[PDB]
Amino acid sequence: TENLYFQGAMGARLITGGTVYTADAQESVHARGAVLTVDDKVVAVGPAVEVEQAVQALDPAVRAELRRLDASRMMVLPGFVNAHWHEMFAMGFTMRGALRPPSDRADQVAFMGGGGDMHQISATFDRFDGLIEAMTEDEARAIAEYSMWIQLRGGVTTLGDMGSLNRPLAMVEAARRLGMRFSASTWASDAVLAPDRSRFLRTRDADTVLASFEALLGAVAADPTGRIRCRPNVSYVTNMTDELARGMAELVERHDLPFATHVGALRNEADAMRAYHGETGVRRLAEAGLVDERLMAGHSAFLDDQEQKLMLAGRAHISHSPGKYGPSGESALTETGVVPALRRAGLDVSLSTDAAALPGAGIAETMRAAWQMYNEMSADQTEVLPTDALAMATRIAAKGLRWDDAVGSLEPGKQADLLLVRTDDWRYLLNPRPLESFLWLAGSADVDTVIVGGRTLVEGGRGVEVDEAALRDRYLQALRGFTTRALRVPAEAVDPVLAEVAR
Amino acid sequence: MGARLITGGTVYTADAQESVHARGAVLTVDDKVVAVGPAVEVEQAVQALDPAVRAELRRLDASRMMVLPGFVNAHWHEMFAMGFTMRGALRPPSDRADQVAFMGGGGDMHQISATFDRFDGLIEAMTEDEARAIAEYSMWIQLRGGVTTLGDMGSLNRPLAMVEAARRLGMRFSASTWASDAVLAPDRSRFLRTRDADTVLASFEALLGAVAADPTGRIRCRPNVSYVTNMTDELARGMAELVERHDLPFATHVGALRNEADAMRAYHGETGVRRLAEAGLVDERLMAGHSAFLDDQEQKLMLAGRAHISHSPGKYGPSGESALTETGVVPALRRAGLDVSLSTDAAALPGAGIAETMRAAWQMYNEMSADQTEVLPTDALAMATRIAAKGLRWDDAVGSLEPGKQADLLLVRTDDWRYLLNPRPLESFLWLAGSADVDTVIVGGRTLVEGGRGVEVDEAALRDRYLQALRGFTTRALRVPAEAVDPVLAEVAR
Ligand SMILES: O=C(O)c1cccc(O)c1
Ligand SMILES: O=C(O)c1cccc(O)c1
Ligand SMILES: [Mg+2]
Ligand SMILES: [Zn+2]
Ligand SMILES: [Zn+2]
Ligand SMILES: [Zn+2]
Ligand SMILES: [Zn+2]
Repeated sequence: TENLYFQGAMGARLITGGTVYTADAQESVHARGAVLTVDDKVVAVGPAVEVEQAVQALDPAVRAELRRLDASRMMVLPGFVNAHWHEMFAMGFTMRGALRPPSDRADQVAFMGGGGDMHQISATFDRFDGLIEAMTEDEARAIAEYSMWIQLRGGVTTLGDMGSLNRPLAMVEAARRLGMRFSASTWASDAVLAPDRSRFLRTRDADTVLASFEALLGAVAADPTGRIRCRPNVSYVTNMTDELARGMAELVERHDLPFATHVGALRNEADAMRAYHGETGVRRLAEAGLVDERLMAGHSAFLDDQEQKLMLAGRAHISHSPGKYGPSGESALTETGVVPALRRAGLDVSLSTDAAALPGAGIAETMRAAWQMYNEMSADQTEVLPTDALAMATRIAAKGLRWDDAVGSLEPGKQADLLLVRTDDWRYLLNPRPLESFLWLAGSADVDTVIVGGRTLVEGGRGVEVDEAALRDRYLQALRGFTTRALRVPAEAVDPVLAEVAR
Repeated sequence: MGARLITGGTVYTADAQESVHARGAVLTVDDKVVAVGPAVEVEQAVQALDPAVRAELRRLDASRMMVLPGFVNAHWHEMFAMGFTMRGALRPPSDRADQVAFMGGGGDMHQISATFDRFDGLIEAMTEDEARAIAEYSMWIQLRGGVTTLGDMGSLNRPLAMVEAARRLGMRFSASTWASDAVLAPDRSRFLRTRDADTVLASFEALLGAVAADPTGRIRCRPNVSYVTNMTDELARGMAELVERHDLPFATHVGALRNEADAMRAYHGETGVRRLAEAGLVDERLMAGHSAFLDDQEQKLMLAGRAHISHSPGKYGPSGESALTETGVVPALRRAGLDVSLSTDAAALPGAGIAETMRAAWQMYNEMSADQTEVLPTDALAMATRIAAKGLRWDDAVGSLEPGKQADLLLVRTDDWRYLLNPRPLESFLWLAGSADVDTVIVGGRTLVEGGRGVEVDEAALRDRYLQALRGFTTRALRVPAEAVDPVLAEVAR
């Protein structure tokens, strides 16, 4: 039941006097604009005077309880839709993480760097099911809630799981407790690329993987909040049998779902796919019937001309993460230039954070990265306008997630999912485009207020219902158990680091 | 300033080994660093102080902070006088009708050349009071973001106004003068000489004379050429003679744009780095802004001369510049061991600061090479501190936390969610922090910023004087109607 998490109706709210970015079809921006919300929905958005006319249509009772929020020193955005994310905070001690020396001077190219260590990546992904099984229900819920809180704190109101090292129902429960929206998934890996083998090794039955997703779908079918959906994913096309691909196509058609995977992510992927599967990623997905309007492809940069045409013909979707490629040693923007090229050719392309095991670039940081990096590559300050970067992190992401019915833009009849950012400091002075100043000089921590379905979850940069110190301390205790027991890191290395945390 | 001990934080030195000290310390005495390293080494230096100096020691527990060297932003322009007209305050809030212009699309070489040659007239039109108010606010914004040493590479402001602003603010400043003696006009097949080289050089020599006597150690000067398009051979040779005679650094912009080389061949008969080399300017004194559109011979001239490149990857995309990826030359020359630093460049409203530029280099150089080790976070810091200081010829006194160097340092708080469990707070800073997260700024042992607020600076007062000055200059010199300016000023969130 929804009342376990939150109680009460939100009534009418008028948020007025700020610059309002709608991310509607026309990318509408309203200086001295306003948003009127009633309960969970936007009723009116536009110039303040026009929206005051909508306020005049409210009855004596709704008017008497109207909450007026003076946003005159603020910018209003739609809530961010981060459709390509992974819960990986259980790996905080080992994944580019807490045990590294403070000096970075001895760092090496590994994992996704240097074109990608395809055997290591494939083997690591196939080990997720065993580690998820090893995680306790208590550990999963504590780690999920803190990890997803960090997304919400940065203005993510709708979050999409594209394959997590956590228990699916733990992440669903965390989303319910936090008040945010969540597209849940399950871990899907049924093949590994092993150095001593001439084809992929099947590591589990496709039907097992599919049944796991069907169990999640069953669990959240009934959900009455409107905040929980699900979307099946394949971890990575290296770890995907033809039986899993065909099974996913059947499942998505039968249940009318979106679909997500990672493909064309790495320079070294194509040769490994040919060696172990006989065919590259997009062509394997296309053979299974998965290159269509339902597909959100993560990264999707290492595509040849034929694979680019398959994506365009299918009206598929790419989620791109340009804020985080460099620190991973990925080259999914500039080495091929394919994602900006497919966007110019009319493919839907959104911006996402991807994830790792400690806080990294959020949606705000990713919007800045796209604005800088796409425009520099083309010598064109108009290729990604700031309002395009916002659309890519809101409406366009919602379209790829098949949630644009309800979220991603401030328009009448959509969910009242909004951010407020303060614009009264030196960064914003004299700029009629506060979103541009935000991309120059602000980020996740400058999100002031986060509203989901008309409910304030963050205000003044602080959780309203979230107990921030308590969520952190439960996450750290859970991480201690999982790290010492499942990852076999000695307590001697873990406990003094947790003791030195600044509380 | 007496003695200050800053102890318990993670200390990034940007010394020659890029040393990082977890739970490290810095001891300063008066204007200088005396000890930096592990707490035990630094406590030995505390016990070596004059007893009266130790009795008055200012102890700062930085255990919830990160300590950095002060940022050295060696390629900057004061352009805040153009806030109403230059990608500025009069634009519509919607960006949908924006066009490729100015430096975008390979560069409008005629417009760029003509615009640069108009700077002298607009500087002359600016009052001394307007210049001082605009400079002090503009330079405050750099200081607020952790810039302790700022380098002028050609400003739309009065040089002595910017020197006075630096003196008032307490920061370090390498002052320059505007130098443009040629224009590339569409109705001509050769450059047009607009001023005499000896007069342009005399303007710089007058500034050098004005700051020669400065007793603070905080004011230096460096001659620049605006842009090689606007540079005669006589100006270039005269600059080489001047910097040899006075033992100065030299700066210009060269190889900045796709369309530059063809315009340089058409109007001057030779490309920029080759023209600088002929004049004797491609040597260890040169800081070249952008310097990406270089052929193999020009790359070899830069390496042979041990010249320096200042790169601004935080701001190329919004300008429509392509000085990172279109040629890849600057990362390649850096891998080859050329000194390459990071700078903010300019514009007329706040844009990417040094912190933002460090993040940009870390993301963008590493993505281009599929190598998370090409620019480590500590490299991005060195590029914005020690290496920048070396290019500015100020590494004698600034750019790193080492005994004998100036006590110029930053404190950044690390006690929030962004930093949790990271043994590398600089990495969390590059992921999720920026200019506004600079908490404390110390120059020569003096605290100028603390808790993100000016100590002697009245930020609201500097702002209000800048806005008044901008109103006068915009209405009078830029001829923008009061009807367009006053409503924008009326809307300011005071
Ligand atoms: O975002 C990912 O999970 C991913 C998966 C495979 C390759 C890669 O570079 C990234
Ligand atoms: O940084 C500059 O002043 C500059 C000058 C010329 C070309 C360009 O792209 C930039
Ligand atoms: Mg409250
Ligand atoms: Zn991913
Ligand atoms: Zn409409
Ligand atoms: Zn410049
Ligand atoms: Zn390479």
